[PDB]
Amino acid sequence: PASTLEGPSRPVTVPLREDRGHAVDLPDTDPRVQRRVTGWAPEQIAVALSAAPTSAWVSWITGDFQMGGAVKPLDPGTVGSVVRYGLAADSLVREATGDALVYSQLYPFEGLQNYTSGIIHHVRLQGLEPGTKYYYQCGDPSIPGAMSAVHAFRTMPAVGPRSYPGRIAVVGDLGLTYNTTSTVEHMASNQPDLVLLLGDVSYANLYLTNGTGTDCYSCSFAKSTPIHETYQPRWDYWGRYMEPVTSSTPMMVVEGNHEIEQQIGNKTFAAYSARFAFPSMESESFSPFYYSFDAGGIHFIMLAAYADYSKSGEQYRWLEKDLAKVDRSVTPWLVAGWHAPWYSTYKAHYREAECMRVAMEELLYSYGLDIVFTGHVHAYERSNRVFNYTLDPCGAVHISVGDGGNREKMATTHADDPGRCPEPMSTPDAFMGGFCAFNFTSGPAAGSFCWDRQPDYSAYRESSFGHGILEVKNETHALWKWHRNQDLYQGAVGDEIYIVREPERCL
Ligand SMILES: *[C@@H]1O[C@H](CO)[C@@H](O[C@@H]2O[C@H](CO)[C@@H](O)[C@H](O)[C@H]2NC(C)=O)[C@H](O)[C@H]1NC(C)=O
Ligand SMILES: *[C@@H]1O[C@H](CO)[C@@H](O)[C@H](O)[C@H]1NC(C)=O
Ligand SMILES: *[C@@H]1O[C@H](CO)[C@@H](O)[C@H](O)[C@H]1NC(C)=O
Ligand SMILES: *[C@@H]1O[C@H](CO)[C@@H](O)[C@H](O)[C@H]1NC(C)=O
Ligand SMILES: *[C@@H]1O[C@H](CO)[C@@H](O)[C@H](O)[C@H]1NC(C)=O
Ligand SMILES: *[C@@H]1O[C@H](CO)[C@@H](O)[C@H](O)[C@H]1NC(C)=O
Ligand SMILES: *[C@@H]1O[C@H](CO)[C@@H](O)[C@H](O)[C@H]1NC(C)=O
Ligand SMILES: [Fe+3]
Repeated sequence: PASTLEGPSRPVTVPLREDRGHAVDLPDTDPRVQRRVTGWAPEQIAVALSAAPTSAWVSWITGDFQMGGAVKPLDPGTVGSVVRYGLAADSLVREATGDALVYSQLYPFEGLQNYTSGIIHHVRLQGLEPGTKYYYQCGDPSIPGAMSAVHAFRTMPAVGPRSYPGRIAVVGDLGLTYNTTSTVEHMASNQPDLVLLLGDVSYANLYLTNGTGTDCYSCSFAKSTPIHETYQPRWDYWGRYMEPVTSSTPMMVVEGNHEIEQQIGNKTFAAYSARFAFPSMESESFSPFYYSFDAGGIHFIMLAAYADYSKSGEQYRWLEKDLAKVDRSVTPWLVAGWHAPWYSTYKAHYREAECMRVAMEELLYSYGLDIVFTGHVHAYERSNRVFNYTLDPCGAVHISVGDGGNREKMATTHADDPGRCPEPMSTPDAFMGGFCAFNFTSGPAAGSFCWDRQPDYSAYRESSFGHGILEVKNETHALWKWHRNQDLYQGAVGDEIYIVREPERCL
């Protein structure tokens, strides 16, 4: 395996396999997505980190959702939010209480169906030892049968330059197909201590409110529907399917474009904002869309490609303050995640997030950002160290893992493929607006919008589904491994790199 200490590697493109169709969504008859509890018993149980290893969130839903007809939102105050926890399964002597809420998905158009959720609960457990296994039960102890089985998770290790989570899984754009189950099975077999999910979770917005789905909403329904519809039960199916993972392994989610889910009154992000726990208060972002947290000696920043990222905005000011608080002798690694890649070389979404790069890249570079993880593009790509489109030994490694297995088409065409360079005005993200993607003025592609071969800042690209694992070893070395779904033999690795940071050179 190469090391970033060797400098940039000559670009590699893996030849395409013959297309075998789109991934197939799990049906609503799959036992893993059906309601397996009754009454107010907890379902969709999920653990999330707090800003520091000494606290964590436990979340769950009680009660079935309502889809269609005259939905009647539940009163969240009718079911309590209690977690009992402890260091042994038979001694759950600690107790925490939390908050409950519901959300709805409402469309004021004739023929469209409305949805309202079960009661969602979020409870923060305080006073946890780092690096330690906690057993817990959640629910409402005053309702017979309304407590979960005993589950367990391990807190992140203590913050320090020699203290790291063993394995961090990174995925994006999962959806809920049979290929998603392959990604999640591969990931779970690698026993990660933490899962990062870089947006585009359930793909509920590939469905009409009446349950009909498509591989491409724009292709199918963009002209024949009054709004970009969703089928919200796909979120519940996803949460139920994922429970064996999320109830035992902390999972940190950040939003992608498929979470927009616009509804009545121009309300957006309702499901995303309600369903997951985020360390928004603890990291002082006060937003579900971006936040930070420490996991051992790693300071993680989750940024919002779909909230104002301009230099004059709230997110940028929060980011400046967050970075200024980082002590690189305590957390040597600075790692970021967000939905939209800045250096993807696929035709799909080429240069789409350029305005976010122009806004934020220099700030992150000035603080020595080590690694960036993104999703969005349905393929795998790893960059050489790069800053402002220039190979740079102090630039971040950008890795894109939006290849989680959702039913939309794989990204296969490259912008540098003959005749495939998109027209510049077609590239910017419409939801966020702006145009920042000008033709290059230096380097091999000077005067053009694209290269005519794989750009030298792209180390490796492959159109396969999969997931990655980050193994930070010490304050200067981390091992990254990406695994393709179609390889199932023990120890298979699709791409790997030793990432070596040089603080005396770059900070
Ligand atoms: C930091 O971690 C790296 C990777 O585990 C260590 O590098 C290894 O050190 C051993 C002993 O010298 C070698 O056999 C391996 O070949 C090294 N791997 C690589 C990629 O270089 C490194 O020693 C550690 N640095 C510390 C603990 O200060
Ligand atoms: C769905 O909710 C909206 C907003 O309350 C309402 O206008 C609409 O009539 C509802 N549709 C149905 C079928 O109840
Ligand atoms: C998705 O899963 C199906 C069925 O297991 C498989 O045939 C197909 O090759 C997978 N798609 C990719 C891109 O791996
Ligand atoms: C849902 O509505 C669309 C048209 O809006 C229709 O083509 C589709 O067949 C419907 N699906 C069901 C299950 O009714
Ligand atoms: C509608 O919602 C989105 C997301 O908040 C926002 O960007 C947009 O400006 C809003 N449009 C109007 C007319 O308010
Ligand atoms: C990035 O490169 C362009 C073109 O060379 C330059 O004008 C711009 O100032 C650079 N941005 C930063 C933050 O250096
Ligand atoms: C930018 O490059 C494209 C080809 O990639 C070319 O068609 C276009 O005319 C160029 N625009 C400018 C202002 O140079
Ligand atoms: Fe996306």
